[PDB]
Amino acid sequence: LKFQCGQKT
Amino acid sequence: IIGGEFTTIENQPWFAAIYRRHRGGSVTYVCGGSLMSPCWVISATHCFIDYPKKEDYIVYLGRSRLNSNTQGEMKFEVENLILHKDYSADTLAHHNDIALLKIRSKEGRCAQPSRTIQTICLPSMYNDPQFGTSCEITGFGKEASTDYLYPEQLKMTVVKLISHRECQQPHYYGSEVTTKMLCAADPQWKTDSCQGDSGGPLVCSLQGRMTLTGIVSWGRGCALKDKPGVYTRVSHFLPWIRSHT
Ligand SMILES: NC(=[NH2+])c1ccc2[nH]c(-c3ccccc3O)nc2c1
Repeated sequence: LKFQCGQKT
Repeated sequence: IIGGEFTTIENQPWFAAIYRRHRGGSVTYVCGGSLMSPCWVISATHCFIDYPKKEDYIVYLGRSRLNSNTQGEMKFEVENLILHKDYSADTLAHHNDIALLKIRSKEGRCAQPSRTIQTICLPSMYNDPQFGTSCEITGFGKEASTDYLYPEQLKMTVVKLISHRECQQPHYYGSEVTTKMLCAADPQWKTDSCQGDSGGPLVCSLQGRMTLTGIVSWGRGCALKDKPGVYTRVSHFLPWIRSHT
């Protein structure tokens, strides 16, 4: 839904 | 990348592939880049310097292969191409080698999040990892300096950050490297970035986040002893970035 910089999983 | 493993974009969901069109029918790869926000990708000015015609570059997100599609990929046009004023090249180094690309899709939207598209985090003003940190670089560049084609599968590798003191030793790069640059090499000079890897990310972890620490910029040879790869030091450009985003 929205981005979370750095999160791959 | 010399050395490394082959990977898929799920492992670098912020990696962007920039290509150039030759209306003759072909599109060629230019350089790599990283997604900062929904609509902005950052790369390196020397990738665009010789042909700054935005209208001819295409950017893809969620791509694991170089010339074949990957499902989930997004394609965008470059709405804005911002190169750095004060960019310079000498016999080796590139100064102020960072570029911003504003993207827009044919529908008028920016990147959307998925399991193959994520943004990378930026560092805080002049906040870097300490030399010794192991970081990863990724890209579609050469696998050997003598190759004349790029791999078809994305690759990744780990390199360690070295200090400026070490990198400016006369037998390394002397004063060609400045404090707005970072050097990273493999202890055994076995893996490194190379031609075709320009613009892509050097990701390290900072404060608990995977941060875009550097931008693949230049190097003498690839995986050569005492010839580290040099990256632009993103932490020293934070204001410049802010002034345009
Ligand atoms: N050895 C390295 N760490 C390195 C990294 C990126 C490079 N990019 C290039 C390059 C060469 C010719 C034209 C464009 C490029 O990005 N050489 C490169 C060398």
